[PDB]
Amino acid sequence: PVRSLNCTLRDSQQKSLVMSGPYELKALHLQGQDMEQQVVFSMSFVQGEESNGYIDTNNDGWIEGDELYDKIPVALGLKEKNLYLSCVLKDDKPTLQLESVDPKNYPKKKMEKRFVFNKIEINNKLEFESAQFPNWYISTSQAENMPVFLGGTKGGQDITDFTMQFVS
Ligand SMILES: [Tb+3]
Repeated sequence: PVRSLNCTLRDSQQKSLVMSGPYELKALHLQGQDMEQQVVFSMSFVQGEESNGYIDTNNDGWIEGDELYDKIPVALGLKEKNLYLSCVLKDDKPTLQLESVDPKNYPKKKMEKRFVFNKIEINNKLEFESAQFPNWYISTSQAENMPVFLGGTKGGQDITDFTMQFVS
């Protein structure tokens, strides 16, 4: 049956993802004490192909282990909340929502596309691209305590890559 793992996520500026009420996630730097606030995700490996390869990011004409990319589809649930991140059109732009779901039926191998993210990993850094809306990515703001959102801009001020910590 469908493979899954539990994990926390931090954006590339070390902001942890936490619940900001039941209806959204927010990102902020957590002092070691409040680290317990981190939302635990349940990442399941859904239907679709895994790709891998190398891109020559340091431009030396060769490949190195830190240039090996992986691309694999996943769904992101919130451990024991029967909620899934999902991408939907709201007021005409791709939007990130937390969607409640029937525990009986989830998770499954064949996720509806709104739930599917292409997890792209290179040198232990992660992007989560929307399968429904390509070129849109799970993103955080530079500022503190702002919502996690779906953003179609890379390299600007918004953060679009993360690291993952595996949880027991
Ligand atoms: Tb190289």
